Amino acid sequence: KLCLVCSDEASGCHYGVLTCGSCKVFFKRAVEGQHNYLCAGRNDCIIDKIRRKNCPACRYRKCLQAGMNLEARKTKKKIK
Ligand SMILES: [Zn+2]
Ligand SMILES: [Zn+2]
Repeated sequence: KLCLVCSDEASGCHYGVLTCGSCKVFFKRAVEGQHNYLCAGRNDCIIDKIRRKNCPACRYRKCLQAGMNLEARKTKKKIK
């Protein structure tokens, strides 16, 4: 039911894991601009619906932690 990064209701399977549409596009836009996200804190920001925008670094590390990857979407559009 819930996005694995930010805990809002999931929308589907994107880049291998169950996510909302918002984290789908964050991650898409992150790997396309290869952004230098750094965390001003101690890498322990809460990532939830209200706070996810506060620290793209910490939200980025969560997608990785939850196992998103560009490898999944490439292969899934080739299988199709
Ligand atoms: Zn999310
Ligand atoms: Zn942070």
